[PDB]
Amino acid sequence: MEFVAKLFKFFKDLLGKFLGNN
Repeated sequence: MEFVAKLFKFFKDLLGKFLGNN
């Protein structure tokens, strides 16, 4: 299944902003 491939990846963009986008 490829349901999280986009879901889990979407949230990663929200966290990445705090995790470090440099």
